[PDB]
Amino acid sequence: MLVLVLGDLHIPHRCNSLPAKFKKLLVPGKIQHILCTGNLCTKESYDYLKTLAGDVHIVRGDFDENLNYPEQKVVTVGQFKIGLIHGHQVIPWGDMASLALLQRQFDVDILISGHTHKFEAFEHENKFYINPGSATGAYNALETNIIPSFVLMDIQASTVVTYVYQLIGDDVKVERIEYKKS
Amino acid sequence: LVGRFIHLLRSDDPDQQYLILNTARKHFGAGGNQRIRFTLPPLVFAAYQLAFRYKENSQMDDKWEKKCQKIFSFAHQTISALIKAELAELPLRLFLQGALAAGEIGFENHETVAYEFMSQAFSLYEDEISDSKAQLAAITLIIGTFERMKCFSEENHEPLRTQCALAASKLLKKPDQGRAVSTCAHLFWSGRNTDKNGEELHGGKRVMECLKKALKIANQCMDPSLQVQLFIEILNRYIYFYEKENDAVTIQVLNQLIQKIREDLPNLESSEETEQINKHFHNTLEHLRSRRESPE
Repeated sequence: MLVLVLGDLHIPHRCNSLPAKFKKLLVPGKIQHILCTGNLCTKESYDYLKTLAGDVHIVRGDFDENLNYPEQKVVTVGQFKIGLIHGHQVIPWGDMASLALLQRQFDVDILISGHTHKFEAFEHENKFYINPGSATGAYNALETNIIPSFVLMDIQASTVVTYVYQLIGDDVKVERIEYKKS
Repeated sequence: LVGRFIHLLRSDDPDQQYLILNTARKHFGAGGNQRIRFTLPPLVFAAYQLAFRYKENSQMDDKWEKKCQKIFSFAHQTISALIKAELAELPLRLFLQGALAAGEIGFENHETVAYEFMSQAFSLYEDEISDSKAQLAAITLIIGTFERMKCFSEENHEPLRTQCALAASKLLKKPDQGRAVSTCAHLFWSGRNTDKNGEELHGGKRVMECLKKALKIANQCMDPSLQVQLFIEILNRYIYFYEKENDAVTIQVLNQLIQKIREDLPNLESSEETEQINKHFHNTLEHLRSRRESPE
C-alpha cells in the first residue's frame, strides 16, 4: 500500500550493484508498488525489481537499453495522480519552472522525475514534486558529491508521507516530508 | 558469463586506476564487436570518473591536466571502437556525456575537447539516425546537454546554437519540429558563455525569434487536435520566459496567442483526448490567475 520510488541505477554503466545496505533494507512482499524513473539499463535490474514487488512501473531513460519502456507514464493509487518521467526531456534538466510547466501539461497531483541524481521533494503552486535521486549513488557530470538515495511513500488517504532514505558515509539517514491534497 | 566482474571499483591513487583501465580495454578488445557492445561503455564512464578524481587532487599532482587530456583521448578511442561496432544511439550519448564532463572539469585545452565531443555526437546524429522518433530523442538530448555547458566562448557557442536550431527545424514530422524549436529557445536564453563573465546570455530578442517560428509550424499542422496541443505548449513556454523577467515577452503577444487558442478551441469532437487537452488549457489559465501582476 506504500510505493517505492527509485531510479538511476546505471548498472553496469556506472555501478556494479546496489549498495549492500540498500540490498538489505529492500525486502520483498512489504512493498506492492514500484515506480522507476531512471535508466536501470540492463534487464537484470528489472528482474530484481520484479522480486521486490508485483506492480513495477518504469519510464524510458536516456541510457536504457530498453525494449519499449514508455517515455512517460501516469498512474493512480486510489487518491493522487502521479506522473513518471525520467527528466532528461525537461529542459533545463533540473529547473523546477520547467517541471511545473510539465505538471500543468500532465495535470497530476505528484510529479516524479529523475536524471538529476539529486534528491528533491517540495511543494510548488499547491502541487508536489519528488525526485528520488540515484539509488546507487551513480556518477553524474554535474555533481561530484552524490548521495545514494531512494524514496518510499505510503498513501493512507488524501495524505501522503514521503520517507527519503539516504546513505551518508556508512549510516542510513532518513528525512520525512508530508503532503496534504489541497 | 559475467566477465563483467570488474567490480574491482575499490582502488586508490589515480595512476593505478588509469593503468587498470587500459588493461581492461585491452582484455575486452579481443572479445569482438559482440562483447564490446556492453563491456566498453562502463570503461568510458570509468574514464570520466577518473578524470574527476584527477581534478580533486589538483595540488598533489602537477601533471593532472595532461592526465585529463590523455584520459579523454582514451575515452574518445573507446567510443570510436563502439562506433566501429556499428552502434549509433549509444556512442552519441557517450559523446554527450564526455562533453559534459570535459566542460565541468576545466583542464587546459578542455574547451577544444568538449567541442570535439559535441561535434562527434552531431556527426552521428546527421548520418546514422534515420528513424523519426530516434532523431527526436537524439536531438532533444543534444539540446538539453548543450544547455548546461558554460565552458564555451562565443566563438564555439554560436555554431552549436545555430546548428541546434537548424537541426531541430528539419525534423520529419511538423509537430515534432515545433516542439524541438520550442525546446531550442532555451539555448538563446539560459545559455552561458565565457565572455559574459559567468552571466547568462539573456538574448530576449533571440528567444522570441525561436518562439515565432514555433507558431508558424503549428498552423501548418492541418490537424485540429494536435494543432491545438502545440498552442497550449508554446503559450506555456512563453509563460516560462515571461516569468523569468525577460522584457522581450509582451502582454500583447500573450493576449493574441491566448485569444487564438480560445477562438478555435471548442471546435473539436468530445473525447478523452480533447478532455485532457481542455484541462491542460484550464490549468494554464488557473496558474495565470495566481497573483496577477500582468494585465490581460
